[PDB]
Amino acid sequence: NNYDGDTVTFSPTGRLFQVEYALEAIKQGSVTVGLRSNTHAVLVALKRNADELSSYQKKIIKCDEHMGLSLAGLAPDARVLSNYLRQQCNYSSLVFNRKLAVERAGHLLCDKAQKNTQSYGGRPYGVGLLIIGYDKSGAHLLEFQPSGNVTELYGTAIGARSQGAKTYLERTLDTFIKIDGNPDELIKAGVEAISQSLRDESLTVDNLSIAIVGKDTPFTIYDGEAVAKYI
Amino acid sequence: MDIILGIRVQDSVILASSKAVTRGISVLKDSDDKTRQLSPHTLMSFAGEAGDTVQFAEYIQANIQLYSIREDYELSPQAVSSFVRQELAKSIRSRRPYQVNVLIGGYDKKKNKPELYQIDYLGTKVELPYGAHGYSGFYTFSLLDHHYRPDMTTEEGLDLLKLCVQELEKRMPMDFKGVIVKIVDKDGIRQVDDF
Amino acid sequence: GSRRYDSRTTIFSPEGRLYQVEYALESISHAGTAIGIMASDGIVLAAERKVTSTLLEQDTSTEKLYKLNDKIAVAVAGLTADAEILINTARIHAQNYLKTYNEDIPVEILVRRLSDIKQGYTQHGGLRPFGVSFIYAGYDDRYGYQLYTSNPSGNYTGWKAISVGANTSAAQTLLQMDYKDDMKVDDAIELALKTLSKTTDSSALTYDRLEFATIRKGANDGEVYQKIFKPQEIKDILVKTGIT
Amino acid sequence: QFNPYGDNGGTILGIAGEDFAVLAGDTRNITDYSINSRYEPKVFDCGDNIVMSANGFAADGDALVKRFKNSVKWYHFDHNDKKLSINSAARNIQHLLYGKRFFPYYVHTIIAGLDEDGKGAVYSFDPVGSYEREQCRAGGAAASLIMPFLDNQVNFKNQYEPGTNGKVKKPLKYLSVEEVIKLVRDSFTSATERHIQVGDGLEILIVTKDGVRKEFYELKRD
Amino acid sequence: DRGVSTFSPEGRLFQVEYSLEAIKLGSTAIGIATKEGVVLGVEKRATSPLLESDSIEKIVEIDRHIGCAMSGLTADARSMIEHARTAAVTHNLYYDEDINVESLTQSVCDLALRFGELMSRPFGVALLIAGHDADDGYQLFHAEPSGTFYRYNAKAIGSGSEGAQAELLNEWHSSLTLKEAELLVLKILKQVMEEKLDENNAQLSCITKQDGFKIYDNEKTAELIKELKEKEAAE
Amino acid sequence: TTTLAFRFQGGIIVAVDSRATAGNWVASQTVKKVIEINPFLLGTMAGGAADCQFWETWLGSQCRLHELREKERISVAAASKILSNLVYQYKGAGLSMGTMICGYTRKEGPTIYYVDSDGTRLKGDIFCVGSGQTFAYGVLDSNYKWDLSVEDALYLGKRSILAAAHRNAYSGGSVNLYHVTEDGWIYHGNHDVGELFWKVKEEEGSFNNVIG
Amino acid sequence: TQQPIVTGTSVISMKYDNGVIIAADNLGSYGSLLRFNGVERLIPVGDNTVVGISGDISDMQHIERLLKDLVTENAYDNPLADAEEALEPSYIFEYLATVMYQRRSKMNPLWNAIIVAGVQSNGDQFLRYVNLLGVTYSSPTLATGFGAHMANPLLRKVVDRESDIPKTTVQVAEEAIVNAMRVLYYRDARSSRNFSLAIIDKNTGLTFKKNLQVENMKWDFAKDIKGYGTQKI
Amino acid sequence: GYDRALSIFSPDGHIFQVEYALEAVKRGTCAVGVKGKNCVVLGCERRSTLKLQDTRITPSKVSKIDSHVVLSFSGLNADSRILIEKARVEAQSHRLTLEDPVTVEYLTRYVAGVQQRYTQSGGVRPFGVSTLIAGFDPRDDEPKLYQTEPSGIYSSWSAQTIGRNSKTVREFLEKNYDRKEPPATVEECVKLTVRSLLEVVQTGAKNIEITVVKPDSDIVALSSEEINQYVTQIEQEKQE
Ligand SMILES: *[C@@](C)(CO)[C@](*)(O)[C@H](CC(C)C)NC(=O)[C@H](Cc1ccccc1)NC(=O)[C@H](CC(C)C)NC(=O)[C@H](CCc1ccccc1)NC(=O)CN1CCOCC1
Ligand SMILES: [Mg+2]
Repeated sequence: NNYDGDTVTFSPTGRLFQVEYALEAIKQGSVTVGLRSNTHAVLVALKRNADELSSYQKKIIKCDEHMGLSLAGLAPDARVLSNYLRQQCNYSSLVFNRKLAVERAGHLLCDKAQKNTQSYGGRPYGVGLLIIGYDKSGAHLLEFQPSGNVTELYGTAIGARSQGAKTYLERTLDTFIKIDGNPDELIKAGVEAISQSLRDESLTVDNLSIAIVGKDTPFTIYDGEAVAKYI
Repeated sequence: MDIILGIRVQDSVILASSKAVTRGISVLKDSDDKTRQLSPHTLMSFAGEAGDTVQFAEYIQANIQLYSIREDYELSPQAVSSFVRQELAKSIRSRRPYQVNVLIGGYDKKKNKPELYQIDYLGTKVELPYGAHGYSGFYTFSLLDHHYRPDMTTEEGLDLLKLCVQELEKRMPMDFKGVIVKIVDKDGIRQVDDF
Repeated sequence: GSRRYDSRTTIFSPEGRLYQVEYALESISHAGTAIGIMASDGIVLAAERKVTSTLLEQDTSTEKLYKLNDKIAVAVAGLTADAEILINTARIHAQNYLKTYNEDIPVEILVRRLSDIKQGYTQHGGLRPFGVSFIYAGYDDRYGYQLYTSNPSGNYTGWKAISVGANTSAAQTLLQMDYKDDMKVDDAIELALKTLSKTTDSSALTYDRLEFATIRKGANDGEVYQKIFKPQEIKDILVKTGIT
Repeated sequence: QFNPYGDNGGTILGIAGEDFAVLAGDTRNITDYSINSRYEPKVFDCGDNIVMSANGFAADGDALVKRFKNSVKWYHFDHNDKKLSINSAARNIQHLLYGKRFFPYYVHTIIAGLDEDGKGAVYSFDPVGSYEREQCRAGGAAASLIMPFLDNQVNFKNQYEPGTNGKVKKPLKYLSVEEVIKLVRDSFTSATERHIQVGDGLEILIVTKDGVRKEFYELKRD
Repeated sequence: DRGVSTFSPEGRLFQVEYSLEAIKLGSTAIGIATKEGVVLGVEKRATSPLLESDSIEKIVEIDRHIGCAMSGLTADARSMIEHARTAAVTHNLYYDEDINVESLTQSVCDLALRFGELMSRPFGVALLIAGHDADDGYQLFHAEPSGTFYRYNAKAIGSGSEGAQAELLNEWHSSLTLKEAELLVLKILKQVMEEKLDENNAQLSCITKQDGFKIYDNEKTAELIKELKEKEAAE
Repeated sequence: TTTLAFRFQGGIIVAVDSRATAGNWVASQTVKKVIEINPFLLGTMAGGAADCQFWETWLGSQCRLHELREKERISVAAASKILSNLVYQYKGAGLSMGTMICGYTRKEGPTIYYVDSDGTRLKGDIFCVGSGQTFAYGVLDSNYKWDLSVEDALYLGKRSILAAAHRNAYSGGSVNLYHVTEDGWIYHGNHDVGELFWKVKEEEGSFNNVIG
Repeated sequence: TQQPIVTGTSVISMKYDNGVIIAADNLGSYGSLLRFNGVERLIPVGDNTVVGISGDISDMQHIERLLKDLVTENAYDNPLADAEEALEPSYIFEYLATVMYQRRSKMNPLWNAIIVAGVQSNGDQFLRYVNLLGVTYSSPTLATGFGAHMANPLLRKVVDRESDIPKTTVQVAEEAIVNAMRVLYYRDARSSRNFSLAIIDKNTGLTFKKNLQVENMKWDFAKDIKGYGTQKI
Repeated sequence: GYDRALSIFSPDGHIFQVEYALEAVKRGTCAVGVKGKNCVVLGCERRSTLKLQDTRITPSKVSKIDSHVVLSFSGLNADSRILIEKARVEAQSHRLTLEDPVTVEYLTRYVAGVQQRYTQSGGVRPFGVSTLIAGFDPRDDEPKLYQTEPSGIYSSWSAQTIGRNSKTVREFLEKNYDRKEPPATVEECVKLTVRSLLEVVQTGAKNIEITVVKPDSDIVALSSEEINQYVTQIEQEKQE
């Protein structure tokens, strides 16, 4: 009310309203799902269009050969954060000849988002990210929120009606976690998960967006006729 | 760049500047005009380091032309020469100084008098009846000391100038390919085409 | 952040006016009146000191009339402290010009630069404008005797006779009535004092409440002299015109 | 006074065929009269069917290759995984080199691959970025030994058709991958014989539309 | 007052949303993409009859293979075009090749959100960026001040956009010829324009692989306008 | 290097050799010393290969940005001055460039500008640039007339490079010919000195110093 | 622009079937003065890497601090700091190689020659060299300074190429290293008798041996040598 | 540095600071530009509440940017000086690098670009100025007349007016100016310009300024008597 003019102001109950309004931008964004087993990690994203004449907004971005994310909310903010991740992954490779740990990737994003919530003039990032990767400790899935909070998960979902997919994964947890050495089945579980967040619309060939990374699989994105298999 | 001469007579200033542009063992050009018009009644000749000469001349030209537009008024030769000197005086203590020597021949319309200023790359200004830069002066000064008179006409000044060029063509080691002569008077600046 | 406390000094009103410039002019309208009158053989500067106290040291005082160089002077109306900032800048600018061209600065060039500084404070920087209006009196070999005025907007204009400060409306009407083009300095001196005497908010105009100056070619042969009047000299000129 | 440059020796060689290109280089690394390594590769697969070698001062050579490899990576990120053509790579490398015009990379750079018509391509660079496409180029310590031999055997220079009174030149033709590797091996054994900084091993990278293949051969170790 | 980079309770940037209202006040601009080329057309909208309409430059070249149309506060587009042209030429210098249309659009859209308390406010202009490259062929992009860009088969921006977009929805198909697209822009422009459409108050342009980006002459467009009227009366 | 360009009745002839050296080591015989900036503008290269190659391709980018911004092809004067002002910024840094900006516009007509790395910019009708410039001058000047035909002018430019290619050790390889007209530049082929010398010797009867 | 003041001489090393061996004497020379005798020039990083350093000792101590800080930084927010995400020899080397080249490129080098010896997580032997110029190379045997001239020839007789590595045991490899250190003591005027030796094995781990001495030296033949030519007495 | 975003969007999509800058232009004295067949004429109003003025030294309303281009304006007088100075500097800079004087379009585009920059730069307000820029391109005889405004938009005009009561004089020009046949001579062009100002001005004494620009840097300002002759001629023809 009187405490939402900028990010530098606390409310009387200790809330940061600009951060909460940034969180609100994610809820309006199109649904995207993340889940992993022990061998692979999968991103599934429902892309959104302006109208039938327009293209479908690309949700998934590659950060390195072993890491990438999906976005929900302000796409330009995802571009800034993904670019930062690309540089950090790259710095780790050039300087230390070392693939960046997915956990450090999350710590770096957390700290970058945080600085924007404590200083005057700036604004919080208006996007949520689901980071997947495969590093020296196996497969990983992270959930980034622009408040700064990063959380490692077996599976999750963000965006509009994400609660449906999140409930499904909470039920299916014991099943999909053990899908080891089988990419197509892990994707199927992710495609069935995102289907629980659909209303009136269904998954078409230029609507669905899938990405995967794993043990002997570089981070690769599937769009167009390459996802027709999973419909 | 080598030979630039200046002679102030009764009612005009005459500048003579060599036409040769030499690089190494090759005369690249024999029709080079080593001068810029700073204003309708002010002319500046120049000589020195390659590149610096033209870059400096045009920079001054732009500044004087800017002043003329702003004030709708022509700066006096004295004022222009003081501006030029200050620029060179700044330059000599810069990271890379302009290695350019200039003569400024102008006609002051308020005083109705011709004026010749000699300024070297250090920012050393002097008003003179006749001037020269480089090795030219080692011949022409003594020659002009003898033959020059303050009440001479423009035509007498041109004959006096011919006497300088002839001496330079006789005793100078390098072939400077003749000179372009320009006259500055009450009616402005004009070029002598046959010299 | 700090946005909360920003007055926004350099913005337009809905009517297209600059708030701070208008309010600075309102401030100047309460300042002691200053009059400039340009004659064919010189310029007169006359200014009324702001409600003088009897214990004020009058002879070693300078409130209204300042010297910029040997050929140019100014009469001030508004905040004196603001004026002195601008005066020192103007003095330096005149010396920069002399150093560069070996010639005394033309009056308009000095006025334009000083007015450009004022303009800057109205368009950028977020600072309040200078609450000062000047009357420039000066001479050069191009235009001869010249009178200008500048105000907080940074706009300047040339005049034959002009007033700034308090009661300019009444003062300008009186000047417009009695001024003529073939006027002499001595006549202009009389007009300046008569105008102040009528427009003043004081009971009677006296020597101790005035500053006076002339810029004549009254020196020996083709050269300009600046005369900042002494208290006794103002006392004499006030008697000579029959005001006291 | 500290001297920021050094000479790591070695020599490299690029030959272009009709539908292939090779980039060879010896594996010896030296300083002064000492051998640092008998097997230190300096010919690298940089992705997008581009092979590269920057011979001379190895520290600068490694830095350049490292920066170009990174340039390829970011080219994919910024331009929707578009394949970096050999001509585009060459121009990019010019800017990398010329970027340090006043503190140069002390290397002779050669890249090899296929052009956009599928034909074999070799580009060579001087230390400050001047580049040129050629059928043939040797670089490094023994370049002065190998290059004239390549002019004679690859481009058939000074060779005329027998009995034509030195009037008809020997006609230009593409060489097979088998014939090119013969010339590379003979070039390096000859250079090994007469140049002290060349020897130990020969590593050849062959580029076709199918990918990047490697071949290794022993050289004299004296 | 309030911060420039402030979020509303709904989760949108106030200034970005307000700039979108300014774009709705702008003159109409329509783009249609086909397999034979991309067509760009604009409403000039001269404020007075004394204004020389040919000086109204709302269609602009970025490179030989990329063109651009604008709508909204058109003065704001100048620095966007300048950046686009430099980006296009700079890439050619670095890589000895034409730059992808998408990459060019992305470079322009990176400027968009570089505002706050960088420039003082978002751009008040939307751009239709049309071009061709070897990889993705003929393309049309809509670049907004939000920093977002969508690819479109056909797109209208400006005051008559929602009406024109609904019309483009029905009329567009994947087998449109270049000539058919030209007439379709003129048809839809004439519908949404206030004043009557002619060669002086409307401008056409196109980009083809062969001839590159070309702004049509008033003589060429006048014939297409005449061809359009005859075809509508013919049934 | 040896390069030249001269103005005549039928426009401009531009001729260059193709050799590149590193000391006494002949590094290349097939270098392109003419840069095609646009259909009406050419640039010649002499001195530091990288310096010339890099900055003249950069010049082409600047000339392109001009015609996008101004909707008009850049003048030869303005093009040459972009380059001269650029190298002047680097004066003393050690750039080595001897260039000629040759082209045609409506307002200027056929125009040649000499531009070098120490800041010199000269308009003129005839220039020869490079270590072999003097050898080219000798043949060019002694045979030059304004009223040369396009055929004779092309040959004289070719013959002048050949002369320098022969006498100067740091020039050779092949001759590249260009002809600039009101309609733009026209390429007139690559001519290898290996065959050209003997062809010229036999047909012309010149080069009697050489063992035939 | 520097000049080295207090210096350390040769660092020598080689690969063997299960790991690597590295050695360096304990001397800190001050020109011709053999100033400091308790200087440790082998610095372990974790339980899988040993960095041997020669050249300027002040710069060596700076590098020690960097490596020490690298271990600290790696532990931050890293639950697997003593397991999968522990510092590898390849990470440590690339870091140093980056620093060495950056410093030479700023015309202010770390005046050192460095050999990073260790064993990777997958069991592979790691041995690589880097110096003040940022020059890097790897070989079955590596040595710095006089070691390059005298030790390498001896160590290469044991492991002359890659295929000789599996055939070389830790006993044979250590014997050659210890022999090389003796030869360096005979012939290098800035060497000492006291030295340290480190073995990094993929099975037995890191074994750090301090206070070793050169022994079994041949000096007896010196008594027979009289004069410089003719002299009989 | 002062960073505040003064020019910003409002809910309805307007930038009030730019629109309020237009109100300042609307307050300013009237300025008119009319281009004939071989010339351009710039007419300017001068308000007559200021007597005892010195017209020798008072800044003229029309300013020369170069020998071939002129600039008049309406709005804040102090603001105009900054644009004029920048334009004059750019004119000399263009001659220095391109070796050719600016085109009228280029000079306009520059001035318009400066005005635009001040509408989305932090810490500054827009210029309260609209300009009429007129002249002839080098080696060209086609007349050029351009207008700029605070927002930064610019465009070419056959004839145009700006300032106070400009809508009245624009109404006049819209019916009196023929595109097919512009003023064939200098006299015709000046007369139409004076006529248009007489719809608004008051008296045709020392209130109207006229500046005529012709090809090849031929610019001249008319005196009082010269202008008064047009005023006397128009009034006599009016009484009919
Ligand atoms: C005639 C041939 C006279 O030179 C022409 O002027 C040609 C002009 C054409 C090529 C544009 N000029 C040259 O061939 C030019 C001559 C030259 C050499 C050095 C400085 C100035 C002028 N040659 C070069 O520039 C060569 C071209 C290479 C061989 C393709 N380049 C070099 O010599 C380079 C780079 C020189 C350099 C300049 C500035 C900073 C750093 C370096 N140097 C080497 O290649 C060094 N060297 C070669 C032999 O192996 C050891 C390393
Ligand atoms: Mg050998």
